[PDB]
Order: sequence, then C-alpha cells, then structure tokens
Amino acid sequence: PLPGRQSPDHARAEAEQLAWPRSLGLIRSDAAAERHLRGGYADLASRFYPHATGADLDLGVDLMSWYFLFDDLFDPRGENPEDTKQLTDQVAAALDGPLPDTAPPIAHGFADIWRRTCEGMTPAWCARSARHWRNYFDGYVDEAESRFAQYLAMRRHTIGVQPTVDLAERAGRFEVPHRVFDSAVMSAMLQIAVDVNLLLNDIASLEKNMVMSHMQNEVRARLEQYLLLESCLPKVGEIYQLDTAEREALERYRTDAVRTVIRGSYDWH
Ligand SMILES: C/C(=C\CC/C(C)=C/COP(=O)(O)OP(=O)(O)O)CCC=C(CF)CF
Repeated sequence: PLPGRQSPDHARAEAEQLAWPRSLGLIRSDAAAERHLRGGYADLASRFYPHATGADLDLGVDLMSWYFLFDDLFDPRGENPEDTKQLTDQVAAALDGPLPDTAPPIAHGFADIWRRTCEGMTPAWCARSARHWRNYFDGYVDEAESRFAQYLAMRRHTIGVQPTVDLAERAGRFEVPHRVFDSAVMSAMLQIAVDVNLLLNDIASLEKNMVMSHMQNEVRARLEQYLLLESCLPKVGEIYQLDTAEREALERYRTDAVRTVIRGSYDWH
C-alpha cells in the first residue's frame, strides 16, 4: 500500500555507476564490470532514494555497489568466523579513523562512502549510524559462526536495511528527531522494514533461509501493522514535543526513508 517512486536522476546515476568502484579497485576487469551492471544496483538505489539527485544519489548508488561487492567476498571465508572477522575488522576500522594504505580495496571503498555519509550531519547522528554499521559487520561474524525464529536475531543485522535507511536521511539532508528514532513506535516501524526486506529476499533467493509459505501472510500482517504504527505518529510527535521543523523531518523520515526501503526492494525484485 505504498507508492512506487524512483528518482528523476536515475538514468545519469545508472550510466555513471561504474566510475566509482573502478577508481577504488573494486572492479578491475571488464567482465566484473558487466557482472556489476547486470545486478541493477543504481536502479535499486534510485528506488530506495527517490528524493535524491546528483551527488546525493551517487552516494546511494555507491552504497548499493559496495554492498554487493562486499557480500561477494564471503561466498570459504564466509565459513570460518575468524577469517570473516579479519576482514570486517579492517572495514569497520574506517568508523574509528583513517585506514592504513595497506587496507584492502573493499575497506577504502567503505571509508569513502562513510566519509561522505557523515559530512554535514550532527555528531550524534554519525555516532548512531556508526554503531548501525558495527551491528552489520558483527552480524557477518555471527552468521559465519553459524556455519562452523533465531534466524531473525542474526538476519536483522546482516540484511543491511538500517544503514540503507540511515543513508536516505543523508541523501535527503535531514535527520529524524533523535528522540523519535529511539521511540518504541519508530523502532517497531523500523523492525517491520527489516523483517519485510529479509522475507522478500529469502523468497527471491529460493531458486539459488527462512523457508528452511506463511511468509507472504507474514509480510501482509506486518504491513498492516506498519500502517497502524504510522497513524500513531501525530500523537508520538506531541509526546516528544516536536516543533514544526522536527515534525517535518519525521514526516520526511516516514516517506523518504522507511516507506522507500519497504517499497524499493519489492519493486526491484
Ligand atoms: C536492503 C538492501 C538490499 C535489498 C535486499 C537484498 C538484495 C538483500 C541481499 O541479501 P543477501 O543474502 O546478502 O544476498 P542475496 O542477494 O540474497 O544473494 C541493501 C543491503 C544489501 C546487501 C547485499 F548483500 C546486504 F549485505
């Protein structure tokens, strides 16, 4: 029950998507370039971030690019948590300061994304987004340990929905009021966005997992509850005493960050 939306700048973003990974050594062969283009990652970013154009959308394209280039590095290493952690620690180190020039290319790529994500956002927003990233990397180490219901406790972090939502704020150049982000209602909405994404992904990944199909009814129930939660937002805004600008940022967060992450993956698949 959410509108499909796509950035008006999607064609330029898709045409230029290869320049960034090539300049950071993430794509070094023409076959790897073609394999990247066939995934439709700029198209996906233009649906997660329909409110972004120009360099803001380019940042979202790079994040999608980096996401699938990074997940690729775990199709034997992904079997041993010690080797997984050796790589995630080098990427996660970019959240704490400059990387050594010897860091692998996938790490310099993340650092370039993170450097652009933070500029112009409040320090508290950056600290909060940084811990979402650490949750994501820690989840990769947790699932590798499971290789050497309780599936959600790990998949909710490794699906990478929260950093995607985080970037929608940065791409829109707004911040949801931090006390509303921490609210029980907003957390429930974000939990639905995460659950819906990994459910649709485990359905699409059946050919190549939660099926190990009440999932379709589970998505419908969560989307119905998501609308219930959306209708609580006016009262939530008063409980936290939001002024006009804060109420407008919360509305921007509802439509351009949470709704887009729920709808965008569906229209992509
Ligand atoms: C919400 C996001 C994308 C939409 C849902 C998608 C494609 C999630 C990707 O799930 P994965 O199991 O890691 O790989 P797969 O495509 O299933 O072989 C951004 C995060 C993308 C990742 C790609 F791996 C997360 F690591």
